[PDB]
Amino acid sequence: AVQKVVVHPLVLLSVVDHFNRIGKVGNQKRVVGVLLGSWQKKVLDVSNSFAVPFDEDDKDDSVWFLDHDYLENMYGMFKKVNARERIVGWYHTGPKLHKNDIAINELMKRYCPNSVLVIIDVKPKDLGLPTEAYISVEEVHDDGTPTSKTFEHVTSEIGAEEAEEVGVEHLLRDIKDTTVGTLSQRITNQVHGLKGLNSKLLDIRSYLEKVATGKLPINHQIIYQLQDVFNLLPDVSLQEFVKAFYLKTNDQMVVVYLASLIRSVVALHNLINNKIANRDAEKKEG
Amino acid sequence: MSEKKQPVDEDNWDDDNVEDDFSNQLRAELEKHGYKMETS
Amino acid sequence: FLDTVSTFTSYELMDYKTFVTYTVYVSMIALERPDLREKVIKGAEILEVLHSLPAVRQYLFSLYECRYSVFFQSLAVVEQEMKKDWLFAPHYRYYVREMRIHAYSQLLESYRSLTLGYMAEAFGVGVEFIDQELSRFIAAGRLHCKIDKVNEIVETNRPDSKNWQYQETIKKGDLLLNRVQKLSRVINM
Amino acid sequence: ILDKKFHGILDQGEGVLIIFDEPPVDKTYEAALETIQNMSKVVDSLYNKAKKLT
Amino acid sequence: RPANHRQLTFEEIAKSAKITVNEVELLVMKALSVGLVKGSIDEVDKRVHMTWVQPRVLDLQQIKGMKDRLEFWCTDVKSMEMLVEHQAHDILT
Amino acid sequence: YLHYSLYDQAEKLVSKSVFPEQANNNEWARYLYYTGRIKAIQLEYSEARRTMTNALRKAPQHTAVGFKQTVHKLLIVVELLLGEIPDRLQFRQPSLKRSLMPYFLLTQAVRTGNLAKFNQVLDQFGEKFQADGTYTLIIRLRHNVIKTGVRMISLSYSRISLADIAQKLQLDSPEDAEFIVAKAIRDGVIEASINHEKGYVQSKEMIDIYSTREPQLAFHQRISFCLDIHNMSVKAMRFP
Amino acid sequence: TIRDEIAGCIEKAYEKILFTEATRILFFNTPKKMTDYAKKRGWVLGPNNYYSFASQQQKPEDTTIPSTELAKQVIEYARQLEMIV
Repeated sequence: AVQKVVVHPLVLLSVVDHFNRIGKVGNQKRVVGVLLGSWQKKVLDVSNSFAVPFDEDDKDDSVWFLDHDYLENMYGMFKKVNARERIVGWYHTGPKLHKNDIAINELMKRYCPNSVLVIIDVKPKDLGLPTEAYISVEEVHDDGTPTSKTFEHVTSEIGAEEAEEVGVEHLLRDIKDTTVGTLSQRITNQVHGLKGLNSKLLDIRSYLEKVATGKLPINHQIIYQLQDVFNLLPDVSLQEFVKAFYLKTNDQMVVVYLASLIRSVVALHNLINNKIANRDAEKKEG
Repeated sequence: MSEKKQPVDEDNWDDDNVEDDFSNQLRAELEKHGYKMETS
Repeated sequence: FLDTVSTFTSYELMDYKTFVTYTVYVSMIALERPDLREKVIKGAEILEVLHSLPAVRQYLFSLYECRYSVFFQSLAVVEQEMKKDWLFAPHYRYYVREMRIHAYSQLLESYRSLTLGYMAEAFGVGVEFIDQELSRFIAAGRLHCKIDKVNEIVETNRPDSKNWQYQETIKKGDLLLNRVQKLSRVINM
Repeated sequence: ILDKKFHGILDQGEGVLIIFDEPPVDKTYEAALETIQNMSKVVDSLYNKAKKLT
Repeated sequence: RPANHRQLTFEEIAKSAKITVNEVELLVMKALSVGLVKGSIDEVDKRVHMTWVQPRVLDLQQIKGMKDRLEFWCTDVKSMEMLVEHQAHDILT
Repeated sequence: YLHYSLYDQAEKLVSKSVFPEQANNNEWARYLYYTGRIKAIQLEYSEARRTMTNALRKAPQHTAVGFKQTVHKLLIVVELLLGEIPDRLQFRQPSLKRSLMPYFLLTQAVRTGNLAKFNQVLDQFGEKFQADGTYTLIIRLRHNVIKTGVRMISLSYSRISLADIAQKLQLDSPEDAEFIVAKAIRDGVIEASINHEKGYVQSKEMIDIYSTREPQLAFHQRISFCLDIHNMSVKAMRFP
Repeated sequence: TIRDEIAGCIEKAYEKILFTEATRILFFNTPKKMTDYAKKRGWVLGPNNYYSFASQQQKPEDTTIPSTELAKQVIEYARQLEMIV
């Protein structure tokens, strides 16, 4: 039951310079680190983290390395700089998961009410959202096995706390606040239309690979029960919103009445005082 | 501005606009409009 | 003529009761119905000098009531005087049908499925009287309604937020538009 | 109805009284009457126009 | 039936549901107590109206042939996105 | 081509190249007036009365004494031919009154439905009607009187009878009233049909026609016209 | 031009005619030419009776969708309000 946090990308620049470490230390390709913070509410904020020297065998992938020379005494350091910003979770790159993530979560779960494996994004080219959270879950099944622990999608965002723009919005030097309705909306049209419909191509990836070469969560319990929500309105010919078309006349009512009346006042606005300034400039320039 | 073909070419009168919206309508007549009572 | 405190009788008023006639003969048209009760119900300073004239009070309270054969009666009294009082003779023709339609508006504002029988109680034989009467009230740009012969429909209508209040802006600023546009076309050459 | 204590429509044909009302729309009223005042003001600027011309 | 006429008449109900006209109302008020379908059933035409339902368990042939809704959605909302953007193309700006 | 016989208006119909900067700002006004007289004499109500209207509101000033007046007498002949015109008196120069001694009674004959007066205004003022010289007015002005009648009475009553309006306007038979109502359906003013046994019109008015999506159809033209004039004021702001 | 304007103007917006209004407005009481009208314009020769069709107007609703075409209008309308100030 966790929705969203507030994210400072400052220690994500620490993810960046540990992404500089791993390019020049050795065989470790992926960035795996430990995410400090403090549960405040269902909304949350993070101020610091750190990056473990981590190795992971390709053979029997449950081979973690989280040193307590690097945990306990560095935890003493991070406790000495502040008592507030303690552990809240950890982080690794890619989007998916590796296998050992569950045990790496359960290692530092002994310190925290809910340790979180926010899977992080170092080379962002994605179609959906950035780094995203997972909470401790016990959902097991309707079958009744020993208790499931694979941490389920209990989401997150990139929230903005406070000032920091002394740095950030001086470091912009490029960007502009679009006075919304000035192709900002069609930036959104591009991103949400194309990136939700090739997210629908990820959905047809699910609904084709789980039909051809895909078993047990094939109709898990949330494929068909959500094909309901897909079956809000999937219909065949033109889907016949017969209520909603005169109701959309009732919609377009307000919009184009403000267009006619208000934009005729906009006509008055530009045109009358524009003629004043214009013709005064014109012949009083004589 | 006379440059065209044309060099050969409310006292009782704006009340006459509503009265020529009234000229085909009930001049005064006052008896007709008082004797439509008593024929029944 | 609202005030009525300082004009008892000067050397300019040979009959203040003619001022009472002048205030009733225009208050019956222009004054609204909350204004009607506000003037001749909430206050008496004209109502003494016209409680010496009870048929005037009777006609205004019948105007406040909607009974129409006494409108014929006392409006005929007022129209006898409207011929027989000056500053009215170039002007009386609008008055008759204007007071008639001033009653006919609230008459139709009563309801919709009306007839000429329930109105002929108030009109007498207002059957082909109302033919030319109400038809030329329709054709005089007035009296928004629909009327039928043998199905005998009546209609009360016009909610104000419909089309014309949406229309009047460009009604002004099309002639006004090309007016100021040609005024901004004298500037080039 | 004429004193606005009672908002609806009576009948004589089918004998069916029906009460309903919805008067206030300032989206229409306030906007369009202020445009009428705007047009009066533009007519008041028509003499700045007729003064700069002649 | 995915199609409309979701103001269904009571006729298929009283034929194939082995129920009567006086008991279709109980048939769907007991379903209001159940809570998987909550129709706004017509009672001037006696029509049993269809609102939202709890659909099925598995239609594996329609898990395969939902393309006529899924890929329908994908390419058609994609194409009409391209059409809205293509009519507002050169205000890219 | 106006002062003489009328053969080469097809030249404007085939070679319409008539669109300059419209520079002199009154040349274009009186130009639209003259071609409004053209489309008035070809055949038109709508487009001719709107270009007459645009030339009317595009009267430059009144700084030239009574020159709008005779030319306006010949301007609103088509509005007289509409039948929906009141008395036109707001234009009247008092020095034009002694010349509109026919024309005032002519628009009075437009407001009246009398037939003997419809031809007695002609019998009284045929010489000034020749001074107009445009008996296209009188070739359709009787038809205009019957269309004024049908517009008024068909806007008036829902289910009128053809006999009521017929023997209210002296038609004397059902079948020419049928041809009137039929050519009025053909001319498309009202729905009015016939309860066919011997005539006896069964009909209706038209309220609850439409009022919401139909304004916002025309509001595209409203505000697209407004933004056209925006950009024109921009290209006029370019001048200093 | 009497008869083909009858072919137009015989039921423009009429209820129905019968044999006798055909005999009045038309002439030549019954040839194979008014029969040719009844078998040439897409006509139902009712039982001593006439109708333009069973609905006379081909049932006008025009699409039952006035929304999305004016939504495309809103696209180019907002577009023309763009690029200008």
